[PDB]
Amino acid sequence: ITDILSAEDIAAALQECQDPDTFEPQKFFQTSGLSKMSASQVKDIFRFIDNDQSGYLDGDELKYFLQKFQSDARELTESETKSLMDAADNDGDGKIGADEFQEMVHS
Ligand SMILES: [Ca+2]
Ligand SMILES: [Ca+2]
Ligand SMILES: [Ca+2]
Repeated sequence: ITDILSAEDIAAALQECQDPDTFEPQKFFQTSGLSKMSASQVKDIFRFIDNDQSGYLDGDELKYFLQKFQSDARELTESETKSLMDAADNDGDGKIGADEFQEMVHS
């Protein structure tokens, strides 16, 4: 992830949602620089988060979202993982597909 995002933008993004329930998908994506990157770049990042390679984000992949940016970051709270899911899901399957992630990140 550090090959596409600046280390320092990532540190700032984590610093901003350091307390529980301060995580806000749009804020994170702006601070970190994600929302400014190309589809293909956003896709690479997706591939890094999708730990089991199912092609979708769901379950524990959401609880460990930040841990993909920095391995010692905190765990998202249940409310925060719910928020991510609400933010992204567009087809009622309770998981985040590559398409859904692209749209989310880009707004
Ligand atoms: Ca997965
Ligand atoms: Ca650290
Ligand atoms: Ca979905």
